[PDB]
Amino acid sequence: KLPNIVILATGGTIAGSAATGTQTTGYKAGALGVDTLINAVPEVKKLANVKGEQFSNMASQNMTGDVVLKLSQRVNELLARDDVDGVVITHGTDTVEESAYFLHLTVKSDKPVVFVAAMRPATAISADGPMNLLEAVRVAGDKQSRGRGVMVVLNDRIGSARYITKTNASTLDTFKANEEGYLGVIIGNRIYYQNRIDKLHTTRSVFDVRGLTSLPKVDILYGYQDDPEYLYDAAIQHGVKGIVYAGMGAGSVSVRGIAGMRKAMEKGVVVIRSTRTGNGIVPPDEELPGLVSDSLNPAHARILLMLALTRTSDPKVIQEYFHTY
Amino acid sequence: KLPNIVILATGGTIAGSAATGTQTTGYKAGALGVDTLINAVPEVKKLANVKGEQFSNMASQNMTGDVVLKLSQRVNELLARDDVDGVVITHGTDTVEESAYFLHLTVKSDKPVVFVAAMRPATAISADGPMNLLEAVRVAGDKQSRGRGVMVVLNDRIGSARYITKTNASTLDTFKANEEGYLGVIIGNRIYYQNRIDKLHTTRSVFDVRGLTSLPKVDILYGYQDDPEYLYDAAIQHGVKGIVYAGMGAGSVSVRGIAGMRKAMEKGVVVIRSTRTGNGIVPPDEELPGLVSDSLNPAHARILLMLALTRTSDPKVIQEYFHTY
Amino acid sequence: KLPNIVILATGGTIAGSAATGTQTTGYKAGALGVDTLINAVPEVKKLANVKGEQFSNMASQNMTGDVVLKLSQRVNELLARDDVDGVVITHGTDTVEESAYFLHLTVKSDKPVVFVAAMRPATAISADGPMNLLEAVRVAGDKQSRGRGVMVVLNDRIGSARYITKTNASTLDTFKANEEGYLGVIIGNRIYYQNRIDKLHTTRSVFDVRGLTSLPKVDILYGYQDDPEYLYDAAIQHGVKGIVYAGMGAGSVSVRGIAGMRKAMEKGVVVIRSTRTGNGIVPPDEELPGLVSDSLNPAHARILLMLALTRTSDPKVIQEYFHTY
Amino acid sequence: KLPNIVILATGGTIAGSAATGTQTTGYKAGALGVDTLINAVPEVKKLANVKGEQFSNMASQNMTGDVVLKLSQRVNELLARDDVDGVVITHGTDTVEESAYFLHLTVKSDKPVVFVAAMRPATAISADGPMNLLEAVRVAGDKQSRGRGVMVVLNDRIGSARYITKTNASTLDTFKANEEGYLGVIIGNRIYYQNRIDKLHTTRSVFDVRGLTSLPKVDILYGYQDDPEYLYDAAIQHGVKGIVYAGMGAGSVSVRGIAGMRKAMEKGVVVIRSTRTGNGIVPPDEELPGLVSDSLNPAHARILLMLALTRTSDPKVIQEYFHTY
Ligand SMILES: N[C@@H](CC(=O)O)C(=O)O
Ligand SMILES: N[C@@H](CC(=O)O)C(=O)O
Ligand SMILES: N[C@@H](CC(=O)O)C(=O)O
Ligand SMILES: N[C@@H](CC(=O)O)C(=O)O
Repeated sequence: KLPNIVILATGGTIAGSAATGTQTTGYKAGALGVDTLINAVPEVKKLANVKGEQFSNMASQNMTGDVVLKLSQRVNELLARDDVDGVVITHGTDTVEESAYFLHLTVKSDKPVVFVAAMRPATAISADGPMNLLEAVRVAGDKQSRGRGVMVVLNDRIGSARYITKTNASTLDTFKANEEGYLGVIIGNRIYYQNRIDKLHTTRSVFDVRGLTSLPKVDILYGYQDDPEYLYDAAIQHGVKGIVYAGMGAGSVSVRGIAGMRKAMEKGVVVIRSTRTGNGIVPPDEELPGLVSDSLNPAHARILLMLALTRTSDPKVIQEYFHTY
Repeated sequence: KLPNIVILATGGTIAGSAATGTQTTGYKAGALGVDTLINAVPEVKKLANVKGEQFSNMASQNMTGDVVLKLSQRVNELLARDDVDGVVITHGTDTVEESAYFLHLTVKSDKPVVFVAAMRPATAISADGPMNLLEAVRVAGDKQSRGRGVMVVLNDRIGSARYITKTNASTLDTFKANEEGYLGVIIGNRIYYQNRIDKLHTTRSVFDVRGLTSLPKVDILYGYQDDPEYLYDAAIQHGVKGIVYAGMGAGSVSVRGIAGMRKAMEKGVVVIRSTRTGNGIVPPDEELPGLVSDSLNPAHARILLMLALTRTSDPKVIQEYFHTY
Repeated sequence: KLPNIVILATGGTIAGSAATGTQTTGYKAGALGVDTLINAVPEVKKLANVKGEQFSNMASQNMTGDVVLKLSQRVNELLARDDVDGVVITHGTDTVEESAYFLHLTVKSDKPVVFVAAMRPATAISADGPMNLLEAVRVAGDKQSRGRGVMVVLNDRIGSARYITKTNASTLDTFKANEEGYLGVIIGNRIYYQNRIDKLHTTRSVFDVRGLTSLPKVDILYGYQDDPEYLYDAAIQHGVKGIVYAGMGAGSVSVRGIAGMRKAMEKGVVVIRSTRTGNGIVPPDEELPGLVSDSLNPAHARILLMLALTRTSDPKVIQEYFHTY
Repeated sequence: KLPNIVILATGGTIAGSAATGTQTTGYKAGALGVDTLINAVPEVKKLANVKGEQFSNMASQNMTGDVVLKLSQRVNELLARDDVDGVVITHGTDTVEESAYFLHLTVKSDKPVVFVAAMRPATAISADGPMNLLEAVRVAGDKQSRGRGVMVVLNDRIGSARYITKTNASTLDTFKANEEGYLGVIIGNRIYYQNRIDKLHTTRSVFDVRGLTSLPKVDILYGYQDDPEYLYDAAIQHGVKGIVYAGMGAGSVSVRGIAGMRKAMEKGVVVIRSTRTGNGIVPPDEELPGLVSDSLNPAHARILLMLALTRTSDPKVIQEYFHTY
């Protein structure tokens, strides 16, 4: 027996199709159907019995928490089946780290869930999607891949959903985790596992969203010279339950940001101080408002905070989640 | 014999002083005076005739465009003097890239301007500031350092103001330019120059702010799943002239972001699409609203846009500035 | 209350002492005694009951396998004691990755073994050794540090012995593992664990060298354009049991290298093909002579091969060790 | 209208051809002819009038200094012609940095010379060579590419021959210059120049090898724990004129290495201390034997030393070359 893998498609440049091979604008991300991706790499059938299912077909900049919630619920159904050994999810690069991390916290199975994406459309010269998809299927079907949390596979690398991020606007090697590295790499049709993440996920995670149809509102505000108080006022006004702050340095806040945060907290908004820098630890500091994001970047921090707020409003518990998830 | 260097102090953790050597919260950034920094490294007097001038003493997260404008005007006065060979500017790490890039565009001299900072306070065990300051002074006093644009010096590295960024919340090696590298390095008391930036700066820059007392209002908004339209409404409402968008991937915009941007542009707000990723090129795309940031990250892009708006409101000219500065 | 930590000193720039603070040549690495290091950071005594033991005092470029063997044997004696909770080993940066990886494979305890080093001498301005030592002691005394394999601590980072390497000749942030990241980081006097290495080590390792008094001879030969066959001849002639080849690219071998390798193997020399590149996988290739190093760089590969050859001469078993250690 | 570009083919995995699309051993590097590469990307004809010339067809691990000398001589002939605007050289990845740097020092023209390579064979799924070639042709034909020294183009990046190196055995993104960055990047069919190298090359280089038919013999020896003296004896015995030492840390030498080096120097062998670390400066140290490689890695250092020895045996002049080329 080959493993049985479902390829659950959501869209992205991996399913993008353009007029010529050199073209990288004007084409639609999420134009091609899941079977077209599979038929472009017939080699996948030597690795697994694959079945394509079209979940959606959108550019990932339009992916929304309400859709991601349904994606999570669907993956959980699929993995509950005896005839499904793993799932590969095709997705746009722009917000794959948000969807992936969401599933990392909410999927109740040790079976592999592997997000895969492409920086060049399927019609491009030296398109990356075909090899990226092959590698994702190899990963999803290996018995050694079980219990590792949700994975993001591109460019011969296996990244943990919790650490991996799109570090570059436009390159093929954009997905990196500068301080945490890759869980593994795929070279010469062989998987080499290097690390296991030392964080809670999947079957050891408290978060369960089955039955939910929507999520708490969380917005992200940037920190910079002359950052304005009025954006905190606007967020509070629009009923946010959480604000993630993409702070200067180690979550440092200006006098204007401190004023906005204190206002937010008066209204019961939970504030998380993250960093705009790209990497590293925002340490605890009792003198400043809000909780701290540990090493979660702003986009990951929003996902965790949303999920946390489905369960609790207790700052002590939420802070512990940030240190452990 | 020796070069004459002014050390112009603005604050920062480099001037921070705590109760113990292991302490890194509760202490005040910008507590120590410039002469206390100089007297902690008397070795600097073998490199240069140094003179300390206290420009300000704040944490850099509170640095503002109006103050940076005065800093630029002061540096231009200093460099106009025959008895000043270069300037070293002590500053906080959190927004040094913004202040540095501002001076990179507005300083009308080939004499060296070198920003220097520290991630650990002056009282810390293995504090970095002493050696960082020594290196900055060596750089500022070398004849080979002339004509290179504004520099940021920490941890044995010389970064261009246009490329360097704080990449990590909390580490000593935080300042990197992943795609562009360092202008040079300082090893064994010797400067090794590697690159010259291929962009316009200082004496070849069209931007001149002498006589200005304030700058156009420019805000930065983040891109993420479920990003809200109402933050664009708030910005427009508060009279911004420019919005920098810290976009998903290559400046990709959601349907909500597109609606906010189109509204902004109807009111004459100039929109620049940058990236939240940390690195790389946002390419032109005539199908999407706004201009593109080229390789300027959101913080640098705000600075350039502010300065551009002091000279023009022509999108074609502003776009050209983003490709040349 | 506090853990009991032995600080076992071997030398290195961490123990180096120069005539001035800016000096970085002419000084002797491994000049200062272990108690002088401890007394320079009295803060260590709030973290642990420390005891210094002078094992040696040499520059690490002179460290030899016979000495490393004794170091391993000693650490195993120390860790067998009820009154020792962990060991910190002060060492030179140049070959710390070789000594650390040796201990990683031979130390029969889950108690922490933490190597520490410094790129600047103890007398330098902004010397890194004091903070590095303090961090190493924090790591060695934490209960959470147990069972993680041997660690190398510098510059706020905790590297696994198996992955970490000196990547730069002269910088403070030199120790990195580009593909595998750090096991953890130490920020704000707090340890943040990120990864557990997915390889065999310490208490799950087959390698045991207690009672040995010497090791098999293994040399390292470089791969490059016009590489010569006569260096393989010289190695065979001097009785090597193993050759690690620091190959072009993915362990690629010239016609001359193939000839040298075939000669070596005819004499029963075990050949491992590694890479000079710095990073990544050398994949299996039945067409080429020798075994492959997986992701072990040449220095690590020499250590593993030496240890392997104390137990077996079976190529199949040795190759498996390279994929699992 | 279009620039005239010669594509001069030497072999490599870019010209490699395998039995299936997933295969990466058993195939021959340098199997396909230059016209087959060109015809696989007919899009190149919109960028340039291209002409293929087959210089050789070998795996680059077999490239030799005598062949590289001919390659340089041929490129100089081509660039002397009015009907040649630039040259793209197809080559294997394993030693492209050595051949590229050789040309960087010996090519007497400001016209672009661009080396290009591929990590996956031409028959692979998601092969990189087609896009890499197209980018190389774009770079070679752009007027803005003149006067930049020799370039290595892969994966959307333009590296200087002096800084770029294969950092990873097996990945597509392997070519990096960690401290010096890229000269530029190619994104969205547009070239973005970031840096100019601050070193002597091409038209400003003293090295001229036209008329030479062979080069001085230079070998490379590795530095590691227990490194043997007898390899220096072997090298001396075989008539080397130079030895490059791939040293521990900053060119640090063991007692055994010092003895070998002193022996070599007595026989008039020039010794250059480089580093095995991958990056950074080997600083001067008059106490230790030999000259220092500045930031040249061992493979580059061999190239420069060979060329230096064609002109001089004066240590002072050779050392100055290492600081300026
Ligand atoms: N805009 C695309 C970008 C990509 O997939 O590369 C997406 O995220 O759907
Ligand atoms: N908040 C401090 C951080 C530092 O300087 O390291 C500042 O930017 O002033
Ligand atoms: N030569 C020194 C270098 C250092 O420790 O930084 C050593 O390895 O002992
Ligand atoms: N063996 C090949 C490797 C490659 O081109 O990727 C070469 O250097 O010729």
